[PDB]
Formats: sequence, C-alpha cells, structure tokens
Amino acid sequence: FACKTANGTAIPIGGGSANVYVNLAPVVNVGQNLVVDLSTQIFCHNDYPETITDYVTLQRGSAYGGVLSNFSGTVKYSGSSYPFPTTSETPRVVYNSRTDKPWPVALYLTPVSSAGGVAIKAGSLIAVLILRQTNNYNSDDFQFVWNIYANNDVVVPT
Ligand SMILES: OC[C@H]1O[C@H](Oc2ccc(-c3c(F)c(F)c(F)c(F)c3F)cc2)[C@@H](O)[C@@H](O)[C@@H]1O
Repeated sequence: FACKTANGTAIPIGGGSANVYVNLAPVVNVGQNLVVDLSTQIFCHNDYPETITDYVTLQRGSAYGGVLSNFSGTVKYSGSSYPFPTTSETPRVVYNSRTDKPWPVALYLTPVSSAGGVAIKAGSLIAVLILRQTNNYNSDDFQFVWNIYANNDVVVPT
C-alpha cells in the first residue's frame, strides 16, 4: 500500500508525511460552502490485492489557520460526514486495486458570522489529515500524514 499526490509526491510503503497544495475557491459568500476536495489530490493503491485487503481510515483531521478560526464544518469520508476537527477515527474503507484510486476525503466548510474578510491566507497550512492503513494479512499499522496548504487567498465578502 502506498499513496501519491496529484503532482507526483509519494508516501511509500510503511507510511510517512507529505505536503499538499490545493487551489481554493477565491471567493466564498456567507451561506456558501468552501469545499476542499482531496479526492482529486490524494491517491492510493493496493500492492497485492489478490491476497491482501487493505483497510484505510481517516484516523484524525485537524484544522489550522483560517480554517480553524473562520469556518465551521465537517469532513465527508466515503459518503459519510463527521465533525471537523475530528473527534474519533472513522470506519475503514477497502482498497483492492493496483490502480491508484482517490482517497475520498472532502472538507465542507461554511463561514462563521464572525469570519474576517481575508478568511484564508495564500500559502497557509489549513489542515492535517492522517490516513491510517491496516490489512487482513499481518500487523501492519501505518499512518500517512497529509499536510494541506492553501494555494491562494480565500476572501469572504460582506
Ligand atoms: O498493499 C498490500 C501490502 O503492501 C505492503 O506489504 C506487502 C506484503 C506482501 C506483498 C506480496 C504478496 F502478498 C504476494 F502474495 C506476493 F506474491 C508478492 F510478491 C508480494 F510482494 C506485497 C506487499 C505493505 O504496504 C502492506 O502494509 C500492505 O498491506
């Protein structure tokens, strides 16, 4: 089991950490959602699916910078929504293909009334998402750390 980003940065077998720089909707009005869809940014595969089934959870998701202070929201993992920042590890998703497939994670964030104009600053850390991988084969328990950075400013107009 291993993963890569959209620009080709890999976290190999055994886990690790990587930085992910995502483009964000530059304008989010009150009432709208800011969607940070990592399923187009993070991909993973199973290295021997005929014998081994890989299990993959979102173990923890933390918010930082303007996402912490200016938004309220949730994380959607494989069709289910949970609080964000997370309070517990999600259920497992099955990976059973050698073809790199998306990690189905997305943040759904809406501005709080006290949000400031410049809600997210370009280049800032906005989230840390931990992918935890196990299997039905041995005792492997590996954490893939995804550090999410904003590519651009996000403004919430009045
Ligand atoms: O994604 C599958 C596994 O890939 C790595 O662990 C491997 C253990 C065994 C084999 C393997 C196998 F199971 C076979 F049946 C083979 F024929 C073979 F050549 C293999 F290399 C490949 C990867 C780790 O990330 C682990 O954590 C993961 O579960």
